[PDB]
Amino acid sequence: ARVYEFLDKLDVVRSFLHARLRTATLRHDADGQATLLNLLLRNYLHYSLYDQAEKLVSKSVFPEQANNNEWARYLYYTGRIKAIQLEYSEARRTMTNALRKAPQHTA
Amino acid sequence: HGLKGLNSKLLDIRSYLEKVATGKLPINHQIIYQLQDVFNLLPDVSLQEFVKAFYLKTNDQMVVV
Amino acid sequence: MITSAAGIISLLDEDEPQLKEFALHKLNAVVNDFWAEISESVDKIEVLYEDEGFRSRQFAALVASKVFYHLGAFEESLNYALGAGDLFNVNDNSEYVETIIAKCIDHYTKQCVENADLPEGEKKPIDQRLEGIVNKMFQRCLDDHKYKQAIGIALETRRLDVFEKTILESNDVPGMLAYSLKLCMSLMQNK
Amino acid sequence: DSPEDAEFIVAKAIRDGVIEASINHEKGYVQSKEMIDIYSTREPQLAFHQRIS
Amino acid sequence: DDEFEEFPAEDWHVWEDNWDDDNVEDDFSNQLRAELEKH
Amino acid sequence: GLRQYYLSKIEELQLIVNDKSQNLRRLQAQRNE
Amino acid sequence: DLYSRYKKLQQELEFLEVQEEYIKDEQKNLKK
Amino acid sequence: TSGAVLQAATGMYEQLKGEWNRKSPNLSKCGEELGRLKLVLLELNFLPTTGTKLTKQQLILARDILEIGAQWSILRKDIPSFERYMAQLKCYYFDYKEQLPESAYMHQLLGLNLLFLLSQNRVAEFHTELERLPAKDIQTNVYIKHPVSLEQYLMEGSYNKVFLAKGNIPAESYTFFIDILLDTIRDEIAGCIEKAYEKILFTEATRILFFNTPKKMTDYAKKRGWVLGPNNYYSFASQTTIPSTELAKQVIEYARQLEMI
Repeated sequence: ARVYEFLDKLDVVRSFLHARLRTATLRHDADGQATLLNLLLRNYLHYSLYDQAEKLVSKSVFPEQANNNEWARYLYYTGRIKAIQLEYSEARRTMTNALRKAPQHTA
Repeated sequence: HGLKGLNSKLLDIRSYLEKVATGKLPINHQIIYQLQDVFNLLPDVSLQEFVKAFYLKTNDQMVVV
Repeated sequence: MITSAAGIISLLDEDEPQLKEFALHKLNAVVNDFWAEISESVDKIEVLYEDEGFRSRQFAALVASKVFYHLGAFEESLNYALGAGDLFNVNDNSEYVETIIAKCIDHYTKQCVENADLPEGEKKPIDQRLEGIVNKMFQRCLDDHKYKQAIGIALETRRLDVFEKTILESNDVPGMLAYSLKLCMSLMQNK
Repeated sequence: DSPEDAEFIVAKAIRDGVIEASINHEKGYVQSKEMIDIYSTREPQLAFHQRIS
Repeated sequence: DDEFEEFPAEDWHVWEDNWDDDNVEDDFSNQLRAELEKH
Repeated sequence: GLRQYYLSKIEELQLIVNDKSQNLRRLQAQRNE
Repeated sequence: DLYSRYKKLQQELEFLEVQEEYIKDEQKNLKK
Repeated sequence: TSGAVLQAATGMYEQLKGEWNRKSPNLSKCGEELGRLKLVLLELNFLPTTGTKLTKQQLILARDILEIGAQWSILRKDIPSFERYMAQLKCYYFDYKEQLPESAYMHQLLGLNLLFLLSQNRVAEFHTELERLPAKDIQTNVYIKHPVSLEQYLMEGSYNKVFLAKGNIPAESYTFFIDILLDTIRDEIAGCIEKAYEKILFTEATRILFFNTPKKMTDYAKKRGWVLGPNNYYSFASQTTIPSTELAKQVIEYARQLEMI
């Protein structure tokens, strides 16, 4: 996904990344599911498809057994989505949690 | 358990009042005096001053909690 | 690339069955990425499916089943996959169809065990198309020599006839019978 | 901008509950409430409840 | 652990931290001098 | 297809037994203490 | 072999139901 | 077949395009022609599903006809048809970046969609779509500035400037979606008046509610209900109970969370 980000075309990965998220959701692999959801949300944010990301977050369940960094990224993306959708309390809580869960020596 | 006991006592009094009203038991004036004294002793918890005192002490306890 | 299914979903209700068919074909095309929008707008494709006048019932059922699959319900998804009749392909060896048949056989096994436990009068009249799909998959297992797996599903589903058929048409009757007896003694709990 | 806009903004705030005041249009001013003592209400209980939980 | 390279980065008081010292305003000496002068 | 069916449910059950085993080891440690 | 993983199914049930509540009531009675 | 259907669609387009651009009182003839021409446009691939690489008159036919259909829905005051047309137009405008030269009407019609969303009071969707517009388009283009500014005024309570938007109307087609918004804003202003204004008179309440006739004032007062101003003043000044049950539930929750140790 980073390679395609530098390519400047993430919509091309959209299909494959999303189908592989479906595969990783059918096969219970929390790390893969979480990372794929985070990358999809990043792509949606980059193309400003906040409504698409809103449905994806609403109808997708993030794995609770994900590492602190995937949790931080997912919480940041969800918080931005909520802020745009005018859910400010949810934005605050998710974003504060993202800041707290992000690594404190880098990033 | 205390709520259950209070309910039991109230049910006993209610049954006695049923019996007296229907006619099985004669009017007992001492008992009626006691009952109306109790019902008058029942407090009011919407006086706008008892409410303020209750909230003040509730907060004074929740701070310690 | 396509950034929203809103236009196609709007086409799904136009009063013109031709427009509805075109939009529903495009929905089948793009569901793998936009199941969330069709997820939000399932109700209209639902009523489209229940409307028997519209002559694309099986295809609409397939599309709605794909959507519910992507949601993860796996119950309405299975219902609409079966409602698709014969349109859905079992030999297209895709993850969608593989998981749909997995959920189908799980549901069939659960209903069959409940039915066997119940009395001999009335069970929960079983869907003959469910039975047909499970029998198709039985036939696939018989063709591809996986007699162990066939016997396993037969015991799971309480399909005594299918178990007998597979052991009879097996390539080693003594070995299959030994497998059957050993597993039956080791695991079968229901008297 | 013009004081009529401030009128409508203040009235909308009072409606929304941002402010508890009342507008006297005849004399054209805004009179606020007495700021009921919060500690004598349930708000401290709610804050302490969040913190305790 | 992760460097979080997804996002770019821009090149880069033990007392109670309050948001009141931030006010943009001339020194109280200047304010008082102006008030007295116009008084 | 049915091989994939089995392996899928088998892996589900492997995950279930693994997490239940961590849980049971914690409970056993508590009980032993 | 795969219906042997069904044996693993019944093994999972054995761990789950039999032993969890066992330890729960065991530690309750141990507190007593 | 493809060429024949494309040419027929082009002819029907040019016909409707001339009819709409030149003749002012275009009516249900356009509705029926649009129905037929959408039936035609089911071919020509309509909305490409990606990978088509058409580089084809799809642009002209689909974009122009769907735009004219959106304006037709506006002229007919037909909210569902406008919604369908504008969803299709969103798909065409935003999806197919590159391979398309953009349409000058795009910003105007997007602003009209924002007005529609504001009128129907779907603020979340309003802001979500507004985020799609590029930065400078949101900041400078009048067609995108008027909707956002109108929402800003509505949120602030600047109902005077909201009303003056009725005169602003950068595009005359905005009137339809703005009238309903004005009526809803009359209701909102009346709610503000209800909560505030311990007492209010009539001659000035007329300007406050932006009405121009005492008969309208009396009808609106009858709506909901007022005291009619016995002294010419609408005196709608009609402004304990410990939550013991809820508090006991909370305290029992504290006890249970403490004792499950």
